[PDB]
Amino acid sequence: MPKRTDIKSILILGAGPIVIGQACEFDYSGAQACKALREEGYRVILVNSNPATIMTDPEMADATYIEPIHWEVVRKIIEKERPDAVLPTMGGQTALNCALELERQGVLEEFGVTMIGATADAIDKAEDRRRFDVAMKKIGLETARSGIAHTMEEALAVAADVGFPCIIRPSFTMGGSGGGIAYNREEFEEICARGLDLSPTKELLIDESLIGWKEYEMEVVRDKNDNCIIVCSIENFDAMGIHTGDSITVAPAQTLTDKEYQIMRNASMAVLREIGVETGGSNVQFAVNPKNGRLIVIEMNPRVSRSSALASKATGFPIAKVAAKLAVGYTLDELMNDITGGRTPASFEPSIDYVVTKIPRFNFEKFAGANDRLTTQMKSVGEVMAIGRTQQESLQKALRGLEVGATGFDPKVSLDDPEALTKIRRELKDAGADRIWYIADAFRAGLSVDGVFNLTNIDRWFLVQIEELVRLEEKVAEVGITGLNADFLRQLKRKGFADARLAKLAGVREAEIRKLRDQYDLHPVYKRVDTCAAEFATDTAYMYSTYEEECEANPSTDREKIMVLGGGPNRIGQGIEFDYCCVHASLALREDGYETIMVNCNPETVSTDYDTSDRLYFEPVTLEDVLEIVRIEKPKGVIVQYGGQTPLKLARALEAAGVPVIGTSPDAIDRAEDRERFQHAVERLKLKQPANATVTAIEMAVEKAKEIGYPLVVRPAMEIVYDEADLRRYFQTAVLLDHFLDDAVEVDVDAICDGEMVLIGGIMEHIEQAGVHSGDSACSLPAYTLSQEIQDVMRQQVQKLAFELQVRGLMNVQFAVKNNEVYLIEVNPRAARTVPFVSKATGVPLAKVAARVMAGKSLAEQGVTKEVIPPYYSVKEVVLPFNKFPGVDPLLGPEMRSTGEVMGVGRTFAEAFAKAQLGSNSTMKKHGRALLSVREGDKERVVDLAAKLLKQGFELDATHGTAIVLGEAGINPRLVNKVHEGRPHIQDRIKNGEYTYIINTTSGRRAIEDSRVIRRSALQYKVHYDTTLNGGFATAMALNADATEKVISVQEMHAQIK
Amino acid sequence: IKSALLVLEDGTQFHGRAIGATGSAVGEVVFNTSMTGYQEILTDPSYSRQIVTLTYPHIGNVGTNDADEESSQVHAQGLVIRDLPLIASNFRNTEDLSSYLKRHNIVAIADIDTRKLTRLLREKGAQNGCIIAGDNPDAALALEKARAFPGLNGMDLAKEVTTAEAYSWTQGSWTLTGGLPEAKKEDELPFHVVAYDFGAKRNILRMLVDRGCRLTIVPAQTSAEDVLKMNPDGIFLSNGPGDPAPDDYAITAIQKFLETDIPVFGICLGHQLLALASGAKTVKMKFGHHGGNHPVKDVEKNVVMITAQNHGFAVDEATLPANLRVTHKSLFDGTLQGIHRTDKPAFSFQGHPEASPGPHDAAPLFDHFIELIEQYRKT
Ligand SMILES: Nc1ncnc2c1ncn2[C@@H]1O[C@H](COP(=O)(O)OP(=O)(O)O)[C@@H](O)[C@H]1O
Ligand SMILES: Nc1ncnc2c1ncn2[C@@H]1O[C@H](COP(=O)(O)OP(=O)(O)O)[C@@H](O)[C@H]1O
Ligand SMILES: O=c1ccn([C@@H]2O[C@H](COP(=O)(O)O)[C@@H](O)[C@H]2O)c(=O)[nH]1
Ligand SMILES: CC[N+](CC)(CC)CC
Ligand SMILES: NCCC[C@H](N)C(=O)O
Ligand SMILES: [Cl-]
Ligand SMILES: [Cl-]
Ligand SMILES: [Cl-]
Ligand SMILES: [Cl-]
Ligand SMILES: [Cl-]
Ligand SMILES: [K+]
Ligand SMILES: [K+]
Ligand SMILES: [K+]
Ligand SMILES: [K+]
Ligand SMILES: [K+]
Ligand SMILES: [Mn+2]
Ligand SMILES: [Mn+2]
Ligand SMILES: [Mn+2]
Repeated sequence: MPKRTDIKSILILGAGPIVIGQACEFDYSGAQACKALREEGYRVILVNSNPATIMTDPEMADATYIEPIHWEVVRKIIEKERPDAVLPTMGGQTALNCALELERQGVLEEFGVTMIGATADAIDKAEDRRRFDVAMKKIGLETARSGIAHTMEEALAVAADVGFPCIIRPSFTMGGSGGGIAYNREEFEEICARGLDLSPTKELLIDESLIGWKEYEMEVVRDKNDNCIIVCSIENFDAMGIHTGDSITVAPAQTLTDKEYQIMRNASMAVLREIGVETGGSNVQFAVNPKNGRLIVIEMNPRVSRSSALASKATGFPIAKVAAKLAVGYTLDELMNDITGGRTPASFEPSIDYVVTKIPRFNFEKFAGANDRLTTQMKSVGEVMAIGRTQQESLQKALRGLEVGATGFDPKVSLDDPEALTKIRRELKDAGADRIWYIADAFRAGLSVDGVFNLTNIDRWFLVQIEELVRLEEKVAEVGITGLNADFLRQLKRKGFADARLAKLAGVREAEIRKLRDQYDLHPVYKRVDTCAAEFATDTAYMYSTYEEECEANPSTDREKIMVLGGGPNRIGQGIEFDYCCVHASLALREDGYETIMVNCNPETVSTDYDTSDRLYFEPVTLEDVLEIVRIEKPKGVIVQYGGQTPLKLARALEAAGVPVIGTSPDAIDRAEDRERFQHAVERLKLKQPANATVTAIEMAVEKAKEIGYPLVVRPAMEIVYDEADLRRYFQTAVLLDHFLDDAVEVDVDAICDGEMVLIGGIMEHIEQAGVHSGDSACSLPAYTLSQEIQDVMRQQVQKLAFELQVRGLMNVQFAVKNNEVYLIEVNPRAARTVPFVSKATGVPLAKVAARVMAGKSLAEQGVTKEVIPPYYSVKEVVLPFNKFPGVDPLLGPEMRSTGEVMGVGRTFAEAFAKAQLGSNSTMKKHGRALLSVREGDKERVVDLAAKLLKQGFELDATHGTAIVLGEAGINPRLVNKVHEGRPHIQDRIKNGEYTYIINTTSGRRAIEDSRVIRRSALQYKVHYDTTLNGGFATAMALNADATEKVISVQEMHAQIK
Repeated sequence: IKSALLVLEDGTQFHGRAIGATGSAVGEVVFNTSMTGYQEILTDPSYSRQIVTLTYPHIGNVGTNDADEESSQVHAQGLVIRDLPLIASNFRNTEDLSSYLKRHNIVAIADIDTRKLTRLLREKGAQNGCIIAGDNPDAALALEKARAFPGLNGMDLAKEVTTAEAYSWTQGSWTLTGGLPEAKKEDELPFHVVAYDFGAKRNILRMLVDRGCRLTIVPAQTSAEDVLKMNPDGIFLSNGPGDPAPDDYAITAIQKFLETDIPVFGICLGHQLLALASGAKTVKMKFGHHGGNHPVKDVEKNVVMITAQNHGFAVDEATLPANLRVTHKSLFDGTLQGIHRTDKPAFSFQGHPEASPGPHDAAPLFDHFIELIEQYRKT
């Protein structure tokens, strides 16, 4: 049937802030969904607390809500928008969770909201692990031997039955959240206690081990006519026991005979039919015993996911757009296939003539106390994808596109290290983020494919391939650059070797290999993605490079082209925010008439959606790869300022090679990035900067340190040293030296320079003081405590800096305010991660404006010349991944660790902040008992905070010194023992639920290591805690507001702007 | 360095590596999109005289095995692939693809831009080609052989593949657990189907057995008369290479079965036969349908099935006699896929309901057949 008529308005549940296991893929999907439904003339209403999403762009939907994704808030939204239907399968687990709670709370009933795409029962059928196990048995599909548990005692009994190691999987969770592999009872109780508490339904499934079996996934789509298709099959490179999301995976499957594939295909379908998914897609997971083909069903996810996004990129079949259309009565046969020019229908199974590879991206270096072995709970922060004509080609391209500095299989251990085999061994047997390199090392060190197999359980089909590449590398190394004849090189390029890796082996510069290629006329050709293995033509330009004969790029001679370079995989600090900018550059320029060409390889993003640009090169963002594109595209300009560090870092070399970089110059960029260069300009401008020094030696430092004055910011991993004694200490464990600006307000300012005038995009005042990374700070726009006079001072320094640095497009400047004095922290001459937030807040699409600027259209010409100061407050707050790494001290500091952010909109700062806090998933309560344990320098201001809490009705506890100060001011908290002091102590109290709120501030490395237990416990037991007094106050203010009281749309917000 | 070369009528040359027999092969070149199932494909008689190109780069990942053979031998003239994996990795593997090609004496080339090739064929249609694998392949020779090629167009291929003597089949379908089962005992199958071997895929037989048939395989040229004499519960027209001439013997015989009330069912070639024999017209297709992801709509129930295709000729829908009703159409190109005799208990399907390889979506076509069969015996 055609579109549903009994439906007019639809509410789409967004995924919320980015976290490990629930990332950008939902922005990609939510956007596709918005696009699809608006295309079909529906009235779209959506909710997403994450402001850095293309999905919340005002022009994307009818009624956009950037509000905390809480059932009571959504309730207000429903109540206010009266949606006919609700689509809950495009927002990750957050969306499924909310839909069912809404359901549970009777809200859907109350406003007569019909659930589409998937039903409430279908969702539960899939999400409730016991129910899922029961459905499988009903359809004769086999599942691992397992047991349900609702308590630790129950749990222990199942373990008794399945033995160790056993797998623990919570109901109503994904990304492995709350689960793990228990090798022992001690491990067992820990994960169990963790999952029971995390499970929305407080339930676990405990299974016998299948660690080592092959792992597979299938992406399915089903329509109301019962039509059913397999969109893509995926074979995991890493075996069962390492979560799909933390695994290297490829498409399509590689080691299954047709017979086995059909059986898996059939089951897949059977699974959707049984769960009840009738109008949409789903991911079905399996385990296969390589020894006998024995098939086991693991799970099914009744929604779009990270694999669906990868599958959509992999094949060119837009799963979510299609599914959104299915949720409204269309059938597959009625829809056309996008990339095949609409010539063929959406009812068919794709066929691909290439190999797709996905490699997850980790950030273990940012979490030192964390367990870094790969398991069933995801730990990756992002992923990269690559396409090649062969698996080798595909694999190596992904490696060089991973952004971890590899150029392919770079060595991890020395050939001559006597202990090398033991290290390798361990890395193979117990996988970490570096396993892939270690496999190559293994082969260099003499272990056999069977030895590797035995330790890794990685199918030999893959292993042999890596081995052959190592063997090739050895020859390169033997013959050197002289043996790099054309036949040979060509061979090498065909296997995906990078010019950079070859250079290393031959001991020459990368540019030498590149030059070599030019001589030989050895360049790649471009193939197009088309979903049908070339069986039909395509009018879409979605391409990847490969070393073959025929090229399908067919660039235009026609228009002026503009190239936008993506950021590659997302990582902490290099998130979706830069992607958003990228997307906007392309949307604005395109609209303006340019031919837009995107270069990116992040499968999760809107940037790699073929609809976002005129041309898409799904390639590693590297010098080699970009040059090749420029080579044949001959663009008018290239933008390197919107994708984060990745492209920024190629700026000079691109220019050096003749690329037409537009906007702020590579040199300009360096002036600001280079400390020295930067320090001179400040000087030249007569601006204030913190005293600093560049020390070489320890003793040098101590002296110079005396010069600068403690505390000190030691930027080589950053540290805050407080005293001489502190200095050495660091040194041991251990160079810029800067005076740390204590008790200062940190500010961010985003702006645009066109050479003619400067546009202040936004002045953001951080809640957390300077010393807590801006990326991990909550912030307000407009400033909530900074004087207009002081703000005026910053605006001026920004203008002076802009002109002086020669900015052209976006810029970001960070200041510190101490004693009514402005200090410069840094200048980032490109798009910053606050950009999207500023855009949403103020209604000005800074990224679009600045791209226009970069392309030639001045600020005056566009009509964007005056700074917007909205009539409401906007507060951004972050989300931290500490919960994924329990051994890490969940404390803020000068290094960035958050993964995502949310935005709160309010009539007052207090309201904004309360919305942001809630949306951040805070467990804060308006009542109870608060714990106060503060550092010396906070002891003074804590009194006021203690009073405010008292005024709210909280009871108080305090540690010794804090109690003393409180006592003197007239406040007598109940005293609590420090762990070492006796019983009961904090830990006991926290573990017993005595507190609903904790304020614990600490200064000084040792005192930090000492107080570790408070923060760790606080997190483990879900109690809201603040680690800064500033944050404490903000929280206090919020107690006076009610986040659920009022909601407003983005369109509405924008409308109040004068 | 073991060279191999492929040359198209058009003169387009593909240089790569030999991975099969030494020598040459000439044939119509076609492309198959099947990501899995290369063994079953290679062993399909329908491929007789054809040079097979697979779109999926890595061919041979799982080796080979006897169970995965659709016929008694390799029917493909040659094999064109992009990459031959270093190893075969699958519990079912009994011999690596290269060795198998050798054993069967197949000329095969790897390492060529199959995508280029594919696009050429799609765009400019099917072409004859020649592969040459050896020490110093001669391109002009190759070119020469290509050009010289008579081609399929006006060739009786089925006669070439059909069985010399008639025989009995009573073996059913493979199972992961049991594998290929022991042939059943005549007295174990209810029905008795007579199957015309126009170069029949073994899975077709197996899946008929599965439904309770006991078969009797017969040569292509067998007379309706001789047939009738057996007292068949059902008459089955197998798949096979090329297309029948309105001229030939089977037509004639088919016509005679259609005068009777016996149930008739054809697959692929079988389908074309039924259509000709009914007064329909067949056409050669630009490049045809070869792959396993083909959407086919049952117009009668408005439902879609993903199927296994392998055909170069098709039944012209516009020239269909009024006694032939359209039952299915391709969702890719709208070409005719299924037909049923308004007046008789006869029907056919262009695709391969037996898959092998391929999706199982169309298996039910068999069922209608049994129905028919059962109702015929009722009378
Ligand atoms: N019985 C098992 N033995 C070993 N590994 C398993 C087993 N069951 C699942 N796994 C592993 O745990 C991962 C997470 O399980 P899954 O059911 O997919 O949970 P989630 O819904 O959180 O993704 C799987 O991708 C797989 O690697
Ligand atoms: N001299 C300083 N005084 C106080 N805080 C500072 C100082 N230098 C840096 N910081 C803190 O360190 C964080 C990171 O410093 P920054 O130089 O901006 O590094 P990055 O390149 O990571 O942005 C800042 O956001 C701020 O909280
Ligand atoms: O076992 C503990 C508990 C707390 N603290 C730290 O001491 C301060 C509070 O203790 P007091 O000053 O109230 O005595 C905080 O900075 C807290 O981090 C410790 O060093 N050790
Ligand atoms: C994975 C996202 N959450 C579960 C739905 C945990 C932070 C949202 C609260
Ligand atoms: N804006 C950062 C999050 C604050 C966290 N509650 C902490 O105080 O550590
Ligand atoms: Cl909720
Ligand atoms: Cl979750
Ligand atoms: Cl087993
Ligand atoms: Cl060589
Ligand atoms: Cl940890
Ligand atoms: K079971
Ligand atoms: K895995
Ligand atoms: K699930
Ligand atoms: K800060
Ligand atoms: K070649
Ligand atoms: Mn899941
Ligand atoms: Mn999973
Ligand atoms: Mn900074």
